Amino acid sequence: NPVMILNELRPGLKYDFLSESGESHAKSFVMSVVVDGQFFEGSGRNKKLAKARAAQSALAAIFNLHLDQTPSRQPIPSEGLQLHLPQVLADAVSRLVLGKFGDLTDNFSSPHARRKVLAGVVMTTGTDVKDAKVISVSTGTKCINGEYMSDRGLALNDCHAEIISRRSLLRFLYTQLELYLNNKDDQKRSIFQKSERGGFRLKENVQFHLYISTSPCGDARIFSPHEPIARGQLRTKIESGQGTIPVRSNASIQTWDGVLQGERLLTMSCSDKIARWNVVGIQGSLLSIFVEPIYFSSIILGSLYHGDHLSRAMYQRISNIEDLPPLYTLNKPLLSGISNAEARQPGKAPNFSVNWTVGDSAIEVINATTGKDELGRASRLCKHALYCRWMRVHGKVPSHLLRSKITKPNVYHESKLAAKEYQAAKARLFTAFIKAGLGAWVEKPTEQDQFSLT
Amino acid sequence: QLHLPQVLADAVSRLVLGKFGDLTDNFSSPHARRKVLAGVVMTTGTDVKDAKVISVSTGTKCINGEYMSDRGLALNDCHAEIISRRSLLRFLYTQLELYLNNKDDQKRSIFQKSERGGFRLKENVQFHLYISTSPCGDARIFSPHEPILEEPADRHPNRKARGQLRTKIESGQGTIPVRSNASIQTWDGVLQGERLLTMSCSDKIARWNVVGIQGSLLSIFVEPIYFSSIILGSLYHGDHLSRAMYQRISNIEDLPPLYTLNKPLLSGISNAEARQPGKAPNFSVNWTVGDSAIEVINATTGKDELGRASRLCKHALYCRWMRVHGKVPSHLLRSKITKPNVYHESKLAAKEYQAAKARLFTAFIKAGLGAWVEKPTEQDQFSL
RNA sequence: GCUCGCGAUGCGGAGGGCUCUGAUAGCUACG
Ligand SMILES: O=P(O)(O)O[C@H]1[C@H](OP(=O)(O)O)[C@@H](OP(=O)(O)O)[C@H](OP(=O)(O)O)[C@@H](OP(=O)(O)O)[C@H]1OP(=O)(O)O
Ligand SMILES: O=P(O)(O)O[C@H]1[C@H](OP(=O)(O)O)[C@@H](OP(=O)(O)O)[C@H](OP(=O)(O)O)[C@@H](OP(=O)(O)O)[C@H]1OP(=O)(O)O
Ligand SMILES: [Zn+2]
Ligand SMILES: [Zn+2]
Repeated sequence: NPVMILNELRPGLKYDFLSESGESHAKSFVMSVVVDGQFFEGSGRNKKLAKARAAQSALAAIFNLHLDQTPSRQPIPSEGLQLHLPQVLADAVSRLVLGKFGDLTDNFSSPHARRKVLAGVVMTTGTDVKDAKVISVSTGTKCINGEYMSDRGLALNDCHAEIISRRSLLRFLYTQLELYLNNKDDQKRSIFQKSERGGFRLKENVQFHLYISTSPCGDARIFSPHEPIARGQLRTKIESGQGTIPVRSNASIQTWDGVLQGERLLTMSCSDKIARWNVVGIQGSLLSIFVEPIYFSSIILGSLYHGDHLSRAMYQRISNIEDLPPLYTLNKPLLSGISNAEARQPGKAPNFSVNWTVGDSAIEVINATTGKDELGRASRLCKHALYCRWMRVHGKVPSHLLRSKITKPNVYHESKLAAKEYQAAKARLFTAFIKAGLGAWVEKPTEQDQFSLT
Repeated sequence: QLHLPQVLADAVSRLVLGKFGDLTDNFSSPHARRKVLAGVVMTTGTDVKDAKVISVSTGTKCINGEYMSDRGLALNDCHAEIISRRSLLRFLYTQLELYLNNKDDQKRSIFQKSERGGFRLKENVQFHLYISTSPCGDARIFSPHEPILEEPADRHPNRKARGQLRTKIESGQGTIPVRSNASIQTWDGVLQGERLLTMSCSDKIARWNVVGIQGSLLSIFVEPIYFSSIILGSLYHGDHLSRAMYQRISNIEDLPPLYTLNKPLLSGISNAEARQPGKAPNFSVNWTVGDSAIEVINATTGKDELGRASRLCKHALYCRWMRVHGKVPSHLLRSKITKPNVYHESKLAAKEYQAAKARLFTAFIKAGLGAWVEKPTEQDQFSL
């Protein structure tokens, strides 16, 4: 027990009750202790657990760590140890994401903070804790239903939270480029530099770290969390709320006018999409035609972390990949849970994907099941708007800086196909997953990318 | 003594009570704290003397969503009558191993080789289910209280909610209908807070009334075994129970042979079991005949108080099944279907039982009564 | 006979807070 040992070691101790929240199931408590002058805190649905986590924090800092379930450890990053310690980094990103989300919901008061899954991207420029800047914040645990998909790319396909935070990341990255391609003094303010290998790369020691409030659906979550000691397949999401199911690598694919008869559009799980990001980067197709591939250095799970299954889900299950294009590589980022893991909350999921990016005034609330915003308007994150920002970029970029020949863009899918190298790394990932025996990525019909800014 | 239904009813109630008290220090053990008793007794001849208690259990609760095991070590449903059947399965494997011990011993087993292949029950042996109350789902929900004998009976038999398959629902009161909009749960989804669905006990007892009570693994050895009577200690409503046990699905057809729509005797006792005051215990005790003493499982974890798996979980029973399998000649098998030694698959080797299950499933679907709700199949894939 | 909507009175597994009793294991002070 933590409070037992903490109150025998420093018996002259007094804990403090800060605030509460929620009602019914939803109820969250923060308790803060101060032992030897140093302050600590912890969180849980009842007061005794919040105090227990504060006591655990005090113990692990001042004295030492308690007898720990070893799967709750952390795989270290690919090449280096350069942003403080893994658990301290992870706790930092948890607090930062929660902080900005509080700001965006008027300190968790606003009706849109009633979320089931929180995700965020944070950016680190260096070792100092002061170089931390929250890049985007997102919630949501649902997806567009088939009959609300737009052939014009004005409706959001996948509103799962971590996905929405990646798309917000993309907005931030495009704006970073808009900053670079203006007053030529603003280029030292940018996050980018001109790549010697042509195009654009990132300044030294600019790291993006991913935080999800839970283990991402799909393969990273298929375990019994109360008994550690197992196939790694691909899974599609399901039309009924949250959850995923395996694929069949040999049968029959779908259509695009098929949400009107029987055999619908499946959407890939979040663990599979995050392995995708760990091979082809996070910039995606169009943005690759501008910048060198970008990967995350860390992944932080606020709950349901397990080192073995997370590791399998993020990179291990595609060890067998080879023939990686230049600048590409299978990304083995930092995996780490947190200390005060969030607790399960039985009940249905929201129909809303709220999102936000640094520089934006307020959040944006999307109806997940329709893929458009609360007032029927297309998002700032759907395919069409991202194409439009990328077109703003293509206009300003000198053509000798491009990473491929796309100086005549008309439609979305063709501009996508203009990334030879990227789509090559894609094809390598797909054959790596098939030859691994795990499945054939469900390719969404091309007919929703057949739009232009026309 | 050739019985009227009451007689046999009051008898089996008496027996299961007495056995329970014997196991719990004459109802003085702290493990006698219960809201729902339920047992199974055997008869071998119409005389109050030669008929004995196979199992007894207690419990009102089901496993938490995040505690379910991919190794078949946790117990999901511990409503007393579900646990009582699982105890009966333990007794059935013991009786098989008694047959398989030697030929002098075969004489005392309740099975015999059967003409169709495999084993069958000896004539004049049969089983009786007792429950202190009515099973959740369709035989209770509409009147969870005693019938006021002034009050006749259900005055809206034809409401669409009569006979619907309903599921227990995690962190929530009551038994929810299915609607044939029966989108099966996922594993990752349940871990992330989607609530865990478990078919209601009247639904399971209808299922045991079409496919027997031995499940698929045991059916690979034994012609299907059905209850003969269902005795309720309280809340007995004849019309609701008769609907929810067999009558719902009297539209069922094309059952595999030896399977049928078993319509057992339903009876209430003479004088009801009285409401137990206090909080409902979160544990469930279980006892099979020929056991040193009770076992006590925490309902919300599906494991005992020290975290060790139960003599009743999927895994324990798969081990029992494997013990008998290794001793049953390939000629005495009721299915010579080879399937890999992993739990889900081994179940699949029971072709006839899976057929009769599918027939029951469409019987419920076609009656307008919704479609069954399987567990995330990720649960049933393991080995030893 | 039902169905759907809206009321109303009731019936049937989670979470949180407090109060009291008992036992356990440590911890002090005291004579
Ligand atoms: O972040 P997501 O919601 O998962 O969206 C992605 C993203 O689509 P957009 O960038 O057009 O919004 C991919 O873009 P790229 O990585 O290629 O840049 C696209 O990839 P494809 O070009 O392979 O189609 C993929 O589509 P798919 O599902 O076919 O892999 C699609 O996923 P969703 O359809 O789930 O939104
Ligand atoms: O009703 P229970 O006593 O809880 O056990 C049953 C039993 O599974 P086990 O005997 O392996 O524990 C069923 O299997 P059979 O005995 O009929 O072969 C299984 O059904 P399936 O075989 O159709 O999977 C069903 O679960 P479900 O129907 O939801 O999958 C499961 O009941 P629980 O789900 O409540 O454990
Ligand atoms: Zn997801
Ligand atoms: Zn029940």
